[PDB]
Amino acid sequence: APRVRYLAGFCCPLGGLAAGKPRVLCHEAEVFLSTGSELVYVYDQEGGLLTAAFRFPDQVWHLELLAPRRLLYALCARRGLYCLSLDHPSPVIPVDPDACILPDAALCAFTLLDSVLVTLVQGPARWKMQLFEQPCPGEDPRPGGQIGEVELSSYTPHFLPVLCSVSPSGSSGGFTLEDALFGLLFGADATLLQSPVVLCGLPDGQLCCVILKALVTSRSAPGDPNALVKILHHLEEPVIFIGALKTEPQEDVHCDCLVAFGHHGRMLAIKASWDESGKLVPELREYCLPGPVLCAACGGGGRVYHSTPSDLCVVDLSRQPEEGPGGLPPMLCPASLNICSVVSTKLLALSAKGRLMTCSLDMTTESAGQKIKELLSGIGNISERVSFLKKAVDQRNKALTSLNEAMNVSCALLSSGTGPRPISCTTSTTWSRLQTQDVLMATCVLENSSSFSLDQGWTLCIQVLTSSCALDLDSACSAITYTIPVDQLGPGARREVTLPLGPGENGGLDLPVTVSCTLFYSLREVVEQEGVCLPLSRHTVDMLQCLRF
Amino acid sequence: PGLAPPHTRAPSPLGPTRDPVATFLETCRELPPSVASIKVSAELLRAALKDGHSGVPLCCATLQWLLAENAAVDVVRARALSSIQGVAPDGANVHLIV
Amino acid sequence: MAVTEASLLRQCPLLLPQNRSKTVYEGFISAQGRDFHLRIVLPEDLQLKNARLLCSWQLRTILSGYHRIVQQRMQHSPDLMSFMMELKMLLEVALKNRQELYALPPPPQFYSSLIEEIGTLGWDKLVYADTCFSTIKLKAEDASGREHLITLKLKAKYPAESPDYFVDFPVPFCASWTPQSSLISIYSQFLAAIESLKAFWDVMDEIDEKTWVLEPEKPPRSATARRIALGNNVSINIEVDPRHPTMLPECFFLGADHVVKPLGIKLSRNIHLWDPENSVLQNLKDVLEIDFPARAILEKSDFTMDCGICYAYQLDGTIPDQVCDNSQCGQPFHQICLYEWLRGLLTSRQSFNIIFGECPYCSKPITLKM
Amino acid sequence: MSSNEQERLLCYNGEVLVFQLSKGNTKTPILHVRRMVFDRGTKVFVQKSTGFFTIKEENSHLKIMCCNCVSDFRTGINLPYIVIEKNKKNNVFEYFLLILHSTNKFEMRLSFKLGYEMKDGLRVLNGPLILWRHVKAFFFISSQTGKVVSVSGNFSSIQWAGEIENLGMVLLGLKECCLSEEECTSDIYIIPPAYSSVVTYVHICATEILRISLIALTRKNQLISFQNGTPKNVCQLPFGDPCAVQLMDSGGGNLFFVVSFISNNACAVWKESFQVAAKWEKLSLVLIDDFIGSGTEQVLLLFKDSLNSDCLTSFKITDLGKINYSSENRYLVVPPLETGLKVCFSSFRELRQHLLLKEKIISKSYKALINLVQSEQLVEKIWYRVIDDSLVVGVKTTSSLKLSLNDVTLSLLMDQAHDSRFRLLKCQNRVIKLSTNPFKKECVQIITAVTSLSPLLTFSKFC
Amino acid sequence: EGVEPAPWAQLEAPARLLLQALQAGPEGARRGLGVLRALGSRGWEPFDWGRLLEALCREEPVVQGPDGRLELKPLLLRLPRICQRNLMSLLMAVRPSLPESGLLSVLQI
Ligand SMILES: [Zn+2]
Ligand SMILES: [Zn+2]
Repeated sequence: APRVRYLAGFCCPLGGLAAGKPRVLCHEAEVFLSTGSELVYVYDQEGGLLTAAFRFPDQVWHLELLAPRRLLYALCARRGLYCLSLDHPSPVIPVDPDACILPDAALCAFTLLDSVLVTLVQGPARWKMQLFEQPCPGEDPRPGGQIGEVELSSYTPHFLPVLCSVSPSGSSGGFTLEDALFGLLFGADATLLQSPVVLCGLPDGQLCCVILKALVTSRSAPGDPNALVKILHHLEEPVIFIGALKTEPQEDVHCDCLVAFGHHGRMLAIKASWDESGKLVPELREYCLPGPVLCAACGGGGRVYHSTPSDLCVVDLSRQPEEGPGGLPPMLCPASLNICSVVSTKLLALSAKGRLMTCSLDMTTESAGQKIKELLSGIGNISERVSFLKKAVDQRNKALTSLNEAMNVSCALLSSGTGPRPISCTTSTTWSRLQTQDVLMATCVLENSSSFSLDQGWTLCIQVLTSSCALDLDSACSAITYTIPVDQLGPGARREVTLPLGPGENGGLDLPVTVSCTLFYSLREVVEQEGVCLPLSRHTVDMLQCLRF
Repeated sequence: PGLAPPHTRAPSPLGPTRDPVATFLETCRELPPSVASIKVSAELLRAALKDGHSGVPLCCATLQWLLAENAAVDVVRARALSSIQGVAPDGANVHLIV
Repeated sequence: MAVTEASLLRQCPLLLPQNRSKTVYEGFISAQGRDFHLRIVLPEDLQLKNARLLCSWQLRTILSGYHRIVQQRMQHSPDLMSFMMELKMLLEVALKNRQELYALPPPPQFYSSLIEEIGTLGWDKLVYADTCFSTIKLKAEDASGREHLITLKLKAKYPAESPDYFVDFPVPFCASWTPQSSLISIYSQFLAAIESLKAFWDVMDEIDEKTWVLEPEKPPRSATARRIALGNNVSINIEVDPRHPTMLPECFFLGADHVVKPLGIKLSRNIHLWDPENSVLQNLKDVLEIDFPARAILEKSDFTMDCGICYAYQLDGTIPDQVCDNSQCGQPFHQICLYEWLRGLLTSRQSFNIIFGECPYCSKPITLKM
Repeated sequence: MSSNEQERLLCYNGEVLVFQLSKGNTKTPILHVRRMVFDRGTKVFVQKSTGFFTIKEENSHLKIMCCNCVSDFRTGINLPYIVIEKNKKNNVFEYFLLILHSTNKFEMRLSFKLGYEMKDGLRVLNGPLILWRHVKAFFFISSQTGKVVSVSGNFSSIQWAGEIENLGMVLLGLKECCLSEEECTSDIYIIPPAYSSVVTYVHICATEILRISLIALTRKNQLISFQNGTPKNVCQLPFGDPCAVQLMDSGGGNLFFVVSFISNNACAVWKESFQVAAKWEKLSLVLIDDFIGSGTEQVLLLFKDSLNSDCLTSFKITDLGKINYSSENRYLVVPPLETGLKVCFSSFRELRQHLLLKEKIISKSYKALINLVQSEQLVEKIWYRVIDDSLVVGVKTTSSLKLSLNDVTLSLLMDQAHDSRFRLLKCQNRVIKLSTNPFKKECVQIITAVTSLSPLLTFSKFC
Repeated sequence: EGVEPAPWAQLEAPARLLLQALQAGPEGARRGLGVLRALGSRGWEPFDWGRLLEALCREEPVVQGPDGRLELKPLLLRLPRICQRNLMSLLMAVRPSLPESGLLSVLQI
């Protein structure tokens, strides 16, 4: 019973495959794959050998499939939009540009509904949605002539945008919502015309919807953006997946729940309430999962398989409404990005090492003794790491306590105690004798009055400014400065430093001398580039201290 | 420093750690108290000692004479302890009893 | 310390004031080697009558239920320091109660040592182990061939402290635990205590075999009492002393006042003839000067037909009439006892002359019509 | 091992290939593939498929050497390769490359027919690209091209080889030099020429803009990281003479490095704490792949051929976690243990998250400290020079700071982490005004400090 | 506002019944013995005293004294005052078959 099988392998750049771009889709028994390269592959899933590969030019960015017409639409990056019959009369086959249809060459994303081919094309700064026919009878696979356009005025620019169809019940690759929700989000217009709706999440973050029936325009009738495109919610961060879920499960499933998903892991869920006033209300939830999210999908019954960079995790909304917090167990598979979920639950993924794999989720004698042995070895293995992490925690804890002391000292010094007595520093002038000449020395005493211990990370900086006036000619020393490490200090203790102030040249001292102490606290030492300084004090020597009689 | 007059909180010097060239050499290439004593006759030391002062007979004046050149002898003259503790010029501690 | 300048540092080290005016604290708060996230906000002034206090979902599930106390403390507490002292205490309590969900043993010592020790005992012994591995239960045999079980409950630190030993037998079991001791040690003490009480067991085994014991039905091994039936609709209950089983028991009589009296008289006359060298039965038979029935009725024992609240027949003319609607209970009651009981319970609701509630014994819907 | 009778092994997509030149009787030795997979019931390797390939001549001196998975450039499919050497004892050596397909069929790509036997770091790389040397001359033969090439540059060893992004194929042979293998010949933030003397094996990990983060390991049996030329987190290894490193992933957040040694032993170090979680002795082979089917890698260790005359027996498979396999009632205790494993694992995952939370709070409170005391750049930029035995540091100001109105000073502050002891440290400050082409017109005020060096080069270093 | 749940609410039902029984005044004690025999009679012939004697010490919070003062009372002091005096009476009556560690914790209270 191997829960994960490996099917085939692909060329992976160092540092892993790219997020966003690579995609996996599955037909009845085929699986179609793109890896963010010039290639698109087809795997017969019985024995996972590749039937056929398709070399396009330039980086397939998104795929879709039509089962009834048996076609495969793809988006080349800077070129347009290709089409391939799956019969398609080395196993590699390069595509001739005969297959190109609407080469718009600026189109960033596209999706499909029944008879329509909604696309979305980067112009200049403002991106613009378009909408095409697509001929229902099996003919030359054509777009047809453009029914409509719009301008997504809100968007002014790596991350491709995303599109989702949200048709209602009664009226297709997308998701069919239920009527109460449909009515909550898109209103009476959409309800009554029984119009599909298109949700575009853009790399900007905000996620805008546009009603299709409302989107018919012409050169005599241009589509008005401020009327026609509207904006559900402003996620701060780029958008990765939009879906819908059957919570309360108690193919055409009348979904009930709306899911959006940020890159950085703001999930957002919406559901219909009709609560508390006899009125329909919306249920917003901005959950916050961890991680950069890489891909997402939807599985039977409110489960949402997503893939952080660490592992393939999973979240359940299925059961007040949905969920107070989202709490989300891994399933012990690697960073799979590009996840797809067929229901029977048996999901298909591409491992960021670049592998294709089909994850299929769900006594005796003395051999029992071997089992015991294995489990005991296991627990011994893991315990030693749990050990390691506790010690780590102890260090970061130590840090916080230290930092705390710092913040308490800091706050005490800037406060006005009405008596400056967390830390004090007197200076005092004297006279000594060196070789022949009397020298003038400043003692700088540091005294701790308050309880707070200055442990490692603090350092005294004293600065001796010989005079305060700047001349035509810059002197050879406007000021000297000294700095000493203060270590542990402790409470009530005292440290002393003596400084020369006194004539090393000419026997000439001009007085006022200003001796200024300050303290610097360094974040790094306990573990923009920063610190803080704090103003202890400033003593002036005014000649009267330099007399000796 | 401990027996000193002021009894003021001075940091202990703890002279420099082995050599800043030693440090260089470690990085670039990576116990009982010792005692000595003498005895001497009280008769010799008496005719040899004081004549001078009060002089509690031997133990205190002997140490005063031993430290007559040290700057902190007058304190021991006052306090009369016949025994003392202090720090070195190089940083080690030294306790001298008589 | 007294003032909230060093005392707050010392008593909640991992609460860091963000703002210069110390108004917003953020960080962690400690309890039983576990740090919980916590973020606090005061007003412009130092009044807690209004303040914000947010927590991680870790901390709220654990302060589940006490929400109203904490909410109250926010309004009642004078200083922040005392509010934190109280909330750490409170948190300790909420953790110590639901100690089931919150723990982690030290595997390197624990799981291996316990399995080594169960191997030292012998795997013939062990009969049960809990998924949390906290409770285990072992078995032993008498020389007579009787099984006696022992439950231990183990802490996070097994070898360090004593494990709580629970055993059936009626004298208090005493187990000299050392830090050096292990399961073999306490098990040897248990076998010693078993062999001590052998005689009491022999007594009760002989009684339950050769006599219709009545109301310790399927009696435990703790049980000292044996309501023996004799003749018809009269019984003698008999309590035995474990240290001195063969010695004279406490015995007296329930049943018909006219039948029992001559029996009490005959007992009085023969009590000097008691002898603790024979058996209890072999002494009682010649003391009360009668024989017993060996299970005169096995099917229709005295099914207790008493109130199951007041334990009396004939409460004030009334009979046990109101019964349980249950095959497994079938317990009669009285109107009065069962009315005063149901009017008490919180679950019960009263229609006009009817009260619906739970049967005291089995907690099933029972109806009482006054 | 490399002989006719003797095998070589390989791991391809959660299974194990056994290539053997079986000298077969009518016939010359045949290349045989067994393809073997791990049952999980029976705790053995069972044969799931076979394949054979006849080499065309009754000529001796066939030899397996060099075999891994590569990625063919036509498709984008990894496949097993195998390099035969063919010697007719003519002083001519053929050197086939075979690539074996999903169908259990082989596909030659290169014949390549050299004259002298090769004896050096033979190393296959992505676009099936053989690459070897004799006397400090590197040669490579792509399968795309078909033609032999010499490397224009001149290198001693070829420490790393593989597709760095946007540079096609590449070599690191001298740690400055970083070739292309299209246009033969940035060396700025690769590991130092200081370490270049001891580095024996490298293995790049990730790339940004360039800037690569990279592990290495050395002759002193060390193991070191680098993030843009920043030797973080050195480790040390018990055993000697290291050959190679692989990487292993194993699960949620755990990374190991499996390090192999010449002495037929190997170790695993747990990233996040460059330590040793396990060491082994013995070992015909080591392989790293997901063997189990659990969706995390494991490591498979083969123990010496002393045991039996049969291969893939005497194995051991070990995540170094929950998964561990190898070659009187008791049942009631087990599910307590199984639950004990799962509580332990969950407790692990919660500690890690908890730890992250602690770091986030420490950062938050640094920034809070900084903002509590307190935009326009008051200072351009910093520079320092050493004159003889003095250090001078100076800083060039901007318009906003007017030395007419503000006396300014500067100070230097040593990291106390180095300075276990405390001297003072002194600095003299000059202001320097120079007028710029007075012959509006820019003055230049800069502000400078001077100090002794030799007091600060106690620890070979300082910050 | 003034609804109070019974403080024995959360215990194994048998203990709940015992403590419910003892509530009923001075003939409260006698009743207890009938309860213990009427649980010897049912499927769980032994009665797990060790758990009741743990649960009797477990603490919860109360607010007594001035208006605001948080205090921690074990169960034994929190359940109704005639239940206390008839509990301890029924433990006096059945002391021999009790584990001493628990008993002592109770006396400690
Ligand atoms: Zn009654
Ligand atoms: Zn009932």
